[PDB]
Amino acid sequence: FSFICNYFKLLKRQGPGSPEATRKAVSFINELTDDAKIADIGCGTGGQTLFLADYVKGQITGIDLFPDFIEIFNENAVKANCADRVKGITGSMDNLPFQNEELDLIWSEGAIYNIGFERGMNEWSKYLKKGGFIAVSEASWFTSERPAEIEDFWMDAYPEISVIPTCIDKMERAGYTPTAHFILPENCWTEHYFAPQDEVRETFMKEHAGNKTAMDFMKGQQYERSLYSKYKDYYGYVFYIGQKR
Repeated sequence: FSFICNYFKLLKRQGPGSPEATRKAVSFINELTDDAKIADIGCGTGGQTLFLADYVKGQITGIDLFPDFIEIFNENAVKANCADRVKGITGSMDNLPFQNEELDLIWSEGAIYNIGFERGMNEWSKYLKKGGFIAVSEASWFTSERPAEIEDFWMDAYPEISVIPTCIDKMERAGYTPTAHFILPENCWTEHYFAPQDEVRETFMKEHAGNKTAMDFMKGQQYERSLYSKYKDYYGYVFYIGQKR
């Protein structure tokens, strides 16, 4: 749980996605002013955060469990002349540091740990203002049944994975207007998630030859890719955008 996160500090992103993907998500929320308070829960290194900051106005707060990630986050915000509005702090997903009706937007791209789609939608809602938006990319099914292999893997990493209708149904239950939903372009995995893991893949080996667990980790990593190229028609990330009623 430690060493994992340490290897990810090297990548510019800890999960599928893309500028365009984060951009098409914002195209469904209402314009915000510099006064708007925004929150990216599970921001990680802030890869998507800066993409977001580029398309909206307001003050953004990044929140992640892993401090090393936040350390880089603020460093990236500074290197990007915007650490005045975009700030990062450690905290937990199930105990957010906010107040009722304080936020205008709740962003989260399934990065760094999780607490169940259903659970998040309800708990995070009391922080969002009325008419405020919630946008989150979540792994889901694209059909009513898939082969066993992909079925099992997911049912062992994140069992609350489900068909899109259920996700959309949980939203309305949580008090959201299902504004929009859309599947992240296949490129969000290959180019923007797997590819990056390549540069490092080489020197990672030399750097971690003998280490036994380091190797089991890689196989695990190379197992997602070979799992995606094989079943990408049965699953993937889906961006959900809903307005609090």
